[PDB]
Amino acid sequence: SHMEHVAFGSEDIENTLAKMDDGQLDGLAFGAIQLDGDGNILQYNAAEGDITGRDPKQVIGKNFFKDVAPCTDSPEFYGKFKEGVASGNLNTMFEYTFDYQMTPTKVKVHMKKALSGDSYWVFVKRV
Ligand SMILES: *C(=O)/C=C/c1ccc(O)c(Br)c1
Repeated sequence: SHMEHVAFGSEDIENTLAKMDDGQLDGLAFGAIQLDGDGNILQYNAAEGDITGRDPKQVIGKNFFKDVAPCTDSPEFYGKFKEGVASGNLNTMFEYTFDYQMTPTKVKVHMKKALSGDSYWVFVKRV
């Protein structure tokens, strides 16, 4: 096996992904980003890089909302993220279109608080 057998949207996804280093995150079928509470990128997997074109190694440390993903700097994406950061229970799923310096690509996004401190998952798959 060369993949992690975890489905997008699984109810306990934050528990299953707590064990995963960067290599294991690259075994997921869906894009996975981990952000801090300000939106800085802590982790970013291969599937996400294939969806978006960004280089998973280069995006670490950039700010998702200010730097790499201005199309998500909106109430419908960033607004939802920061509300869930504030409440401590982020868990929201919605479709969205990624269109900054790329062919517009419609995705399903699932944001969910991670078990580690100051850490929040953004999961992405195509629709
Ligand atoms: C809109 O600006 C979306 C940009 C975007 C979406 C998803 C990822 O992973 C990146 Br780095 C940028």
